[PDB]
Amino acid sequence: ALHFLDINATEVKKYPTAIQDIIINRSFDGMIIRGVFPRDTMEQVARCLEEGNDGGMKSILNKNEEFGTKVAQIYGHAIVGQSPDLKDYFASSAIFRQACRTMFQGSPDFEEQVESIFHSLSGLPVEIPTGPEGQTYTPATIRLLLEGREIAVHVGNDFLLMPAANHLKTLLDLSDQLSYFIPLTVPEAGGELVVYSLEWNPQEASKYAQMQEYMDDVEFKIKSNQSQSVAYAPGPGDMLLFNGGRYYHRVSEVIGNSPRRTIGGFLAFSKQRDKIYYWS
Ligand SMILES: [C-]#[N+][C@@H]1[C@@H]2c3c([nH]c4ccccc34)C(C)(C)[C@H]2CC[C@@]1(C)CC
Ligand SMILES: O=C(O)CCC(=O)C(=O)O
Ligand SMILES: [Cl-]
Ligand SMILES: [Fe+2]
Repeated sequence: ALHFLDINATEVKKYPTAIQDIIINRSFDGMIIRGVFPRDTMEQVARCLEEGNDGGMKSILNKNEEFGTKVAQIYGHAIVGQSPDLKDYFASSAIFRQACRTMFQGSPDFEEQVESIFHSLSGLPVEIPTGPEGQTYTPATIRLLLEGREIAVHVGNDFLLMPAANHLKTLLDLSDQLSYFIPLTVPEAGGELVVYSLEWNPQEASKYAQMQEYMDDVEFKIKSNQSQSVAYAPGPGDMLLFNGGRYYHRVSEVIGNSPRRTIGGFLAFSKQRDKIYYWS
């Protein structure tokens, strides 16, 4: 039901309004972009993490043990669930950027390459957002899914309703936010991005007595009947760029000894629509 383009990284400049067309015009819902990073680069970065020679990335690993099976471990603080002051977020974000820059060894640089893609798909300048007093946001977090683990169903636009987003809302236009991620390592089986046709609907959610009741309905609505879905398994160095702000989605259980490792985040238009911000 959902329409995705499947293109190679070298063809991106032939789609100079792809981000506009996904968010504003809504003519299609996502993109696989093949070979944004070389496989050598992906394996180099995977080894750094595995070895511990990771530019200090393991010093900002959040295991999320208090939460259950339905959640990845995350290198760097994800903005989702943070307090609106973002002090811990800004500290870990500064560490992430430096550590990630070192691991990629400018071959190519993660930030430069990801920004190159987003520029090519929009014709606009691209920036990592900056805090109230100049503090850097993080462009991405690295998500680690071990065997048996998954990422529970969720929708991206709920972020706008969180305290964490109070600063970003001053900078962002309130159109849909996209999700992006590149696998560093893929598992033997499972760990697929499942995108459903069930859409974000805060109007419906407020009619319930609380969000607890609304997500319980959404969960039973999605498993498994009244919603079409599509699954994706990008390879190492492929970007999956899609409207996760609008569409409910999840990552299926990882099967096998090899963990799923992705580097990713989100993007959206600036208030003025003359710029793209990306972050995690
Ligand atoms: C995993 N993960 C992220 C989100 C996340 C969730 N629950 C968490 C609990 C504690 C820390 C993070 C999360 C949900 C299921 C909303 C996850 C959505 C996607 C993330 C990888 C990043 C925003
Ligand atoms: O696999 C990942 O890194 C995140 C998947 C996801 O929920 C998203 O891209 O929004
Ligand atoms: Cl999302
Ligand atoms: Fe998501």
